[PDB]
Amino acid sequence: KTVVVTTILESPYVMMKKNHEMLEGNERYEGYCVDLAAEIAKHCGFKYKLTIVGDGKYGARDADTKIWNGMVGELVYGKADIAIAPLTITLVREEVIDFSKPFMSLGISIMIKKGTPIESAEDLSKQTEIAYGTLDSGSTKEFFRRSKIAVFDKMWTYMRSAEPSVFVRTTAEGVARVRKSKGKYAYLLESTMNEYIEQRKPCDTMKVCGNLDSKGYGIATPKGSSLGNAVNLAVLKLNEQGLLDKLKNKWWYDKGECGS
Amino acid sequence: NKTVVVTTILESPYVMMKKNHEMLEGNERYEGYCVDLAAEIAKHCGFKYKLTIVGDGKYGARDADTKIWNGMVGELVYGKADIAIAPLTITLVREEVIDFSKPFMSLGISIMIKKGTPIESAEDLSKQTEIAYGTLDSGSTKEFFRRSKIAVFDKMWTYMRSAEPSVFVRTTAEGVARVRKSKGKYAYLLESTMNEYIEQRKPCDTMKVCGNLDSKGYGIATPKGSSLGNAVNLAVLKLNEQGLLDKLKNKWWYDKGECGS
Ligand SMILES: O=c1[nH]c2cc(C(F)(F)F)c(N3CCOCC3)cc2n(CP(=O)(O)O)c1=O
Ligand SMILES: O=c1[nH]c2cc(C(F)(F)F)c(N3CCOCC3)cc2n(CP(=O)(O)O)c1=O
Repeated sequence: KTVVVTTILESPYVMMKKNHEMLEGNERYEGYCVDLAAEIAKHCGFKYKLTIVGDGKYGARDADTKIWNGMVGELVYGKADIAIAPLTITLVREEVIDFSKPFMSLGISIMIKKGTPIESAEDLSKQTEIAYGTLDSGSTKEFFRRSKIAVFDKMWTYMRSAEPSVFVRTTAEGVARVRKSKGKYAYLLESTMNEYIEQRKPCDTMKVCGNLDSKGYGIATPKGSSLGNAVNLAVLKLNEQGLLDKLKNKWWYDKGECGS
Repeated sequence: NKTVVVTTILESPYVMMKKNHEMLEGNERYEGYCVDLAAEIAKHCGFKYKLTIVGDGKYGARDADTKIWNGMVGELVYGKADIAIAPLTITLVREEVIDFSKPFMSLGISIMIKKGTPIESAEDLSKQTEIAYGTLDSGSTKEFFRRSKIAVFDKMWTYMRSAEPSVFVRTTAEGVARVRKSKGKYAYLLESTMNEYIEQRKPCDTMKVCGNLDSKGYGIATPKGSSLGNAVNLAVLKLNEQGLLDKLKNKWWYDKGECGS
């Protein structure tokens, strides 16, 4: 009767403790979602084992083989009982697994060098002295390609033809580009990482407050699982108890390195 | 079993009477964000529906004396409605008795200031007293501060609970009026969605401070075991992913706003 939790290494959601080599079981891991799992299990009454998903992916269906990979696949195919991770609640995923209400709300956001006079996607869209881009693949790029909102379609039209390319191979390449470009590159990215990067040395980037869309991370369970319902009630309870915000403060801001 | 009874609530700009409503019948008497949302949900789920305004004008809570649900939640629980399509907050006590979709709008407690004022953050307010600040004298925003064990909010609560003259107001309109008339010495704490709305209202003298203090959601609600719950949830996700919910926010807040940029 031990519940198999699948999760994914993504700081500060799930991290290896520095001393993980000298620990066993669930004690090897720490982070926002490690704490969330313990609170969920307490409030629902279950024992559990943490596992890192074998392929390191969140979960998508291969168009050509119909096969889910990532944590979604592990749920669909019987390898784990629950996923506790910053796993985006999406239609195609909700067609095959069950999601709790979100424990975190987030969206696409703008990163600038600390000190840059920009304040919105609208600002970016109607000028050209500041370049801006996204990851060369994934949901943020797809959001701009797929979108029918003029401001963002304008940004996409600028991005898809910019020379030299305004796209980067990794989030880290993106952040570095903001840092070296003396205010002439802005990076578009998931908002929790923007905030996380804003709070650590070298303390030279800012998240622009307003987000460009609204998305959530939720706890995932296979369709018809007896757990989905209680787990969902737990997520709502923890939010209202302030626990979800406490953990965000714990893992993002309490050891912040930049004062503000 | 071939007309779906939608319960909702008169709350601007979610549901409103059209100017000429008396010359109209049925669902055409109404307009607004949730009226449009109801039309999209129905089209995507393939049902016909009738808008009805909740008899008691309430969202949903248990009576202190009888423990019986009032508001739209009650109309779902006790069989009077098939679906609630309204800015109904997703909460633990409500989700125990009815089902919610994933949120179609995300929001939180926010700060309102007079347009032109050196304040932003909850943290700033907690560190000073020149600028008084308060909430509605009842409801979820007040309960958030009273309940919070987070230091900055507990500081703000300890300030508000004893501040004299009272920083609490009897109505949303009284709070707004107090911001407008206090020359920057009064900030109001209220739901982010209404703050944004008030910002788009004449005489255009209030501003929403950007970052929120907590995170909630509004969802579509159905009675437990409804056949609709699953389809409605996927319809909500599709509408978010297609950009449709954001277009509706823009329509009823900024297009029909009185202050634009
Ligand atoms: O479920 C999903 N959850 C995700 C959660 C996050 C994070 F922010 F780390 F919490 C991220 N980060 C985006 C920025 O660089 C670091 C990784 C990607 C996610 N992806 C793939 P995407 O949606 O293509 O980005 C998913 O699929
Ligand atoms: O489900 C709920 N949805 C709510 C939606 C709204 C609005 F923003 F108008 F859409 C408001 N407004 C708060 C600001 O002044 C006007 C009314 C209250 C709501 N309440 C009561 P609360 O949570 O105690 O505030 C609920 O219970």
